[PDB]
Amino acid sequence: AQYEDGKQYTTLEKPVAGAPQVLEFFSFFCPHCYQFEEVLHISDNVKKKLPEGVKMTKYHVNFMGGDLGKDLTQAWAVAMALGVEDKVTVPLFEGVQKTQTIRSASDIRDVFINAGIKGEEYDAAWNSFVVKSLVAQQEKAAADVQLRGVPAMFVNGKYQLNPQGMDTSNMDVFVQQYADTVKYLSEK
Repeated sequence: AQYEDGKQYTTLEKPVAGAPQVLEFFSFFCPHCYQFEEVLHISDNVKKKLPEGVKMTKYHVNFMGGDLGKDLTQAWAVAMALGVEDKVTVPLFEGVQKTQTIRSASDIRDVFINAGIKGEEYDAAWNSFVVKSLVAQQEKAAADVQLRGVPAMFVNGKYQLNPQGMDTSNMDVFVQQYADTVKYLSEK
């Protein structure tokens, strides 16, 4: 066939029930994640080709960057709760990987302040049980799917994107192949 298990995707031996329709995992420490976000705009291009009625989920992971890695997972919970993902995603990536000015939780906090979230608002979120359970969700979803690497995308708790099996000659062609694969798996 044109799409084949083990080629553009793999199938989970142990499917996950009730899983988000389109579930994406990343880390602000993850180099290809930086590319996916800033150069390729993967999430964006997938959304553009998803049918609708389909919701898209993106979670941060703990297994990169030790202590700061966990702080970043809590900060992404804060971002999700306040709905400011699209204001902090780029400066977090650049702060961690480009300028390397993010070295502590306080530095993560500065990124939100500069994006215009108020201190009071951020610290209240940070400390909220609503964020606590939001951190729990991120961990549970990753734990559910045997996650040892990012970037990662899972469709319908059953399929996992396999970007290694797509052409990289051309970044535009890579993205469309990637998005079309998500669409295909979506309709499966």
